[PDB]
Amino acid sequence: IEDKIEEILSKIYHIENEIARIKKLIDSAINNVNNNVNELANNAVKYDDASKDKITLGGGATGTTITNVKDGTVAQGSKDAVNGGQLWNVQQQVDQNTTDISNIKNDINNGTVGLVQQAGKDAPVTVAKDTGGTTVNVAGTDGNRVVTGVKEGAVNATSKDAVNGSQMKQIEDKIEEILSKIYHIENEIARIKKLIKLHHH
Amino acid sequence: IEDKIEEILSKIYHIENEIARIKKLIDSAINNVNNNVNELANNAVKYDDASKDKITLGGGATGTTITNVKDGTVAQGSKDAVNGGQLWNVQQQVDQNTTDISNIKNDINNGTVGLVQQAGKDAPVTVAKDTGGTTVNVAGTDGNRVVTGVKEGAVNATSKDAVNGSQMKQIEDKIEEILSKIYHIENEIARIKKLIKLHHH
Amino acid sequence: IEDKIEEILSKIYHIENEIARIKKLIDSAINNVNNNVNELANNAVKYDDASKDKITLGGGATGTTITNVKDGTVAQGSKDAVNGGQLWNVQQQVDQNTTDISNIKNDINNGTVGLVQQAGKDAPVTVAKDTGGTTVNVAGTDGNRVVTGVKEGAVNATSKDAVNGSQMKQIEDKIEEILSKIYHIENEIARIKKLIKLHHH
Ligand SMILES: [Cl-]
Ligand code: NI
Repeated sequence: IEDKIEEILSKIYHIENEIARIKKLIDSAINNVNNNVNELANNAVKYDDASKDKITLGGGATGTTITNVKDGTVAQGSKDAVNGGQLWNVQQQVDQNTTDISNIKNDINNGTVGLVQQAGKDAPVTVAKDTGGTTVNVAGTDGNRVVTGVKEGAVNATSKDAVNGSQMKQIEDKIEEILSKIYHIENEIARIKKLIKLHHH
Repeated sequence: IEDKIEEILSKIYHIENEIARIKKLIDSAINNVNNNVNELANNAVKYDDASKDKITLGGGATGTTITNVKDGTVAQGSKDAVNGGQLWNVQQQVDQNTTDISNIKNDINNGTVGLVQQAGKDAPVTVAKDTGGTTVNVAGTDGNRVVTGVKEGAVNATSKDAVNGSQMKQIEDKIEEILSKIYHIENEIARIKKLIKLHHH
Repeated sequence: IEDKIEEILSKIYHIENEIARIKKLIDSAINNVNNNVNELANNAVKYDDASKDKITLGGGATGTTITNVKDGTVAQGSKDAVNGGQLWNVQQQVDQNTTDISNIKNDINNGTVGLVQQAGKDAPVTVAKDTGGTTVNVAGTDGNRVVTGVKEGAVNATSKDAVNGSQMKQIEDKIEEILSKIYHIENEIARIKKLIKLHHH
């Protein structure tokens, strides 16, 4: 019976040791799971709330980049996120459209496109050169039109210049000058009549 | 021999105390870690499967909004997501080009841009008015064109109106009235010459 | 007291069974959080580091598609992600602009919009046919202009064709011919007067 009691104290002795062992083991198991759960929680991306209708990214003022996004189907009503390489595809066409539009306007203003054209501000204004046809027609719905601002053109045998009202007035003058001379001539004729009548010898 | 029993019992009492403490540490430590994990599990954004090739946002048929997204690099083949700021910039440009286009068509119609213009319905037509040069040329690949539809231009000393065919004709109808005049006097003169070769008195 | 011994042997056997139970408890509780975490670990989407400046999706080289994205706000400074449907809409507009730009250029180079038109390669070039007025004006900043390349207009009392300098020449050539007759005529008249002077019957 000395041996029964002795046995018991040994058992207790070992139990005490085991309890201390377990204590440290539990302390460190628990602290492990915590650190891991904690870091996951500190790196995981999260829905704002239970509805999951919004994710407000966690980078702060400068915000957060999302990279390695596969190109999203670009179709009517697609719910896929689009990347910068897809936005760039569009930015190229738009920038082209912007250019083609500027190039048109700075081509109409400086008159290098259209039927009526002029290469430089001091240049011959040309009307439908590259095309053919025999006729230019200036009439409109109010009727025919006067063509003004017309500087007089060369008057020779090969001239294609158009002529103006001053050049017409000049002609008109000659005519009246000549009708006058002719009238004088007729007078001069009447006189020769009377002289052949009235003379004697 | 007798005291040993008593001493064993106090040892048991403190052993039993410690087992209680441990059981109580464990329950609270694990309950705590299990909650943080639960919250984490419900709220975290996830990949659909182990390929990580897809994220189907959990917001139901309405979808999820992702925000505080940083400006993805807008470059060829970029894989950064792009936000609404960046799409808005393109959209303005598109509205810019769209509204550029519409107005270019309207004005070409309205005759308020280019070399030839006309403010309104009964406004005068102008040709190259804000530019220089001293020549308008209507020759095409078929050669010189007849310019027509021209209203009769004023005839006087400073008239810069072109002359039409109704006018040139008139001038000619005066020349044929002069040639008539000369024909008459040519005959009168011939008749005078006979009278004078014959008279005696 | 022998009853007391076995009673103590017994409670010690239970303490030992209970330390065991506790070692079982902790292992299965800890493994349980471990699995639940490792699963979270492998499918949660992750921030790259603690700044949360970047999420590099785990899809590998080909990438991750993000789907079920709700239309983001489109407005200056918006940090909402945007989806394929949205890019599609902008893409549609760009396409329409692209076509209209090219359609416009082609219409200019064909002579079919504006006031100066020509519905056919060998056709009547028309000026402001559809609108009205009575004025075409070709005067720039260098003053008035010489309209050239003008083919010989028709000459009759209803013609509305502009006449060129070569046709003016005809007028001024008849004119001289008139004067030459008038000159020879005047001389004949003087010859007649001097004849009436010296004639002795
Ligand atoms: Cl565009
Ligand atoms: Ni006589």
